[PDB]
Amino acid sequence: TLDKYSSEEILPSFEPVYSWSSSLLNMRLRNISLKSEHCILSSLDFQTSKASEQLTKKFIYPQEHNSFLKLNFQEISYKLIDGTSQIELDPICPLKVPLTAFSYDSISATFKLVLSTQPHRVKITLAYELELHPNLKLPVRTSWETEVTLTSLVNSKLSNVKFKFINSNIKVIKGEKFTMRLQIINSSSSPLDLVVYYNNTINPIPLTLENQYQLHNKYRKIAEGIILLSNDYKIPVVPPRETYFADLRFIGIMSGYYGTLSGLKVLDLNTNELIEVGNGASVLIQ
Amino acid sequence: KILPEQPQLELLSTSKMTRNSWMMLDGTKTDFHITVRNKSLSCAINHIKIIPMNNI
Repeated sequence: TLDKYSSEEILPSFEPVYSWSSSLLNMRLRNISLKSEHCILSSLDFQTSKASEQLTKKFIYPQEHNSFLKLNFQEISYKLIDGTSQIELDPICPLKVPLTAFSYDSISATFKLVLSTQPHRVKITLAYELELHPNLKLPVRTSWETEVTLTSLVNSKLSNVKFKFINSNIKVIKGEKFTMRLQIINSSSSPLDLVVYYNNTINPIPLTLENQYQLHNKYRKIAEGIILLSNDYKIPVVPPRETYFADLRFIGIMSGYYGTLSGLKVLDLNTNELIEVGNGASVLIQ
Repeated sequence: KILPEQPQLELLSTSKMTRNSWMMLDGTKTDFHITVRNKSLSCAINHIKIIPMNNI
């Protein structure tokens, strides 16, 4: 301290003691949803960029008329991450991980993961090396993180009822009668007397001749393709907060693919609704 | 107090159901499949117990 420092200084002599006065693998994610199976398909795609194209004839092989790279990949890893945790995710079909690649190549790996308001966090790692000269190799471990970001059930307008085919997709030989179990969910206030019917009449057309005849052929195939063996059925009662199965019976006469078949429409005898319940069907008769 | 990381289940879908609704003919016996996944990434479960308990 100041005392401990000034108590051992050297006083000036002859004076008083005191005084007073004074990048070649550009990659992309184009993930897409699939509400049918309830998944999201994330597909990475990495290709040799134009940088490699212009770099081929500069240092790699200037004197050769046409050269090409020897990109060898040792790891194409797709990983799902949340916080500190990470788990590898396998692809749909096999991908030989010690794969070779040359110039102007493009590769994709497709990954299926399950799908509201909880975006995922994914990481892609590409460990590879370009083989220049017979045995000289330079390793690269580029990687980066990102986030996975981007009908059969038919509802009734001006109501709360709900319709769904138990087996919305069925295939059967032509001329064999088949059965479809139409489920009805009713929870609004009260029962109903809805009646289901298939009309085998050609809807009048409203367009060039090509489009006009395409429309007529579509309507004809709809009209006289399938026949409902319980036409003008009376679904007896659907009490509130309860479900019911309408056991519909059909038989096909004209081979084709009746995806989202029209004509089958259910009439509600309370407000004259004409809901197109038949959109939840994918009949395929050979 | 701090506890370790825990998992979670999500209830993807049941096979022959529409938002957990069904009809029974009062005497017929049916069956269906329940699909779940452990959405956690760190650690897994080791003990499941299923105890159905209906309204009655």
